[PDB]
Amino acid sequence: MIAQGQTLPNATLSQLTKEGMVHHPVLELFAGKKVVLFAVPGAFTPTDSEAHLPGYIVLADQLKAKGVDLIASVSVNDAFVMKAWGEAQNAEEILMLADGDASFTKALGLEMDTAGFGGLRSQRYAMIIDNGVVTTLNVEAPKSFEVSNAETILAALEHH
Amino acid sequence: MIAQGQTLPNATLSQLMVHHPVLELFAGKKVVLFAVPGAFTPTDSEAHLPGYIVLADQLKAKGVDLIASVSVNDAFVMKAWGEAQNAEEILMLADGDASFTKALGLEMDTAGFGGLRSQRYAMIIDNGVVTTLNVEAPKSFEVSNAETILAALEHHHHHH
Repeated sequence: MIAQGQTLPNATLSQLTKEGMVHHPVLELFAGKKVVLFAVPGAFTPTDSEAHLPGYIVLADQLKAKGVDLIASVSVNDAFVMKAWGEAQNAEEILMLADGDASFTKALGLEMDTAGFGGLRSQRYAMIIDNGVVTTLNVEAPKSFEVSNAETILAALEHH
Repeated sequence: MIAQGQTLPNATLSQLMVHHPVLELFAGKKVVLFAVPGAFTPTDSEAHLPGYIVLADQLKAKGVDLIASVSVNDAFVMKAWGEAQNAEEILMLADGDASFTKALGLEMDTAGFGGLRSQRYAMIIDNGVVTTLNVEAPKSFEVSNAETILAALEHHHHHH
């Protein structure tokens, strides 16, 4: 499992935009920025759609007011599902990133097996990333949602 | 791999949360089952699935009792996709870990898009017996569409 102080693996995350499908090198996309990245087990699922992602939508402005250049959600879903999920959630201020084959998630050691529900998915977590180095890392406990929410990240940014 | 004339494997498909066993779901019925590589993808959302929604009543008129769609997605995405598509007449089935698809030998590796997804195909299943199996060639869409399946049922209405 990745830990605070490590650089992100040289992995790719996909996004569907106007020019079309783009494969972002993570170490390029997050270079030189303060990034809040949070992961959900799957788009259109209850906790992610009713609590986790909405929490970051409502606090997006206050997060960026404390120096956050980029807020991004990642899930083990394809980019077409991620785009439709963000439009249904009005997540225009959140960068919706797809880890279709769970390769980025596997490289972080943060995968989990949902068996017949959805195969391999991401654990629920949230990170603060400064120029590619993981500065803070909040990984949820199984079946728990208390440390990866936007309010907890908001308090972490206030610290120093 | 499944072949024309065999029964289906004793697998389950999920719907929103019941785990339909396919040997019991399709028993005593003439079933049209078609598979897509993924919910919310362009071909599946703009051509394949809408083709069966439109021709649904015509298919039922030609003797099919049940029209089902299956994809390697979880049931929450499949339900959200069916509602966005207005597919109340279609039974949207989820094979979230590709177990049903791999049992048929019809899985394909989409790599980073991605993960294991289903090949595009269409089946006519008459009391558990796959009597027509139209598996597309790579990147092809000309044997699994609703019109082809409707055509394969016409000879049942001419008693030679």
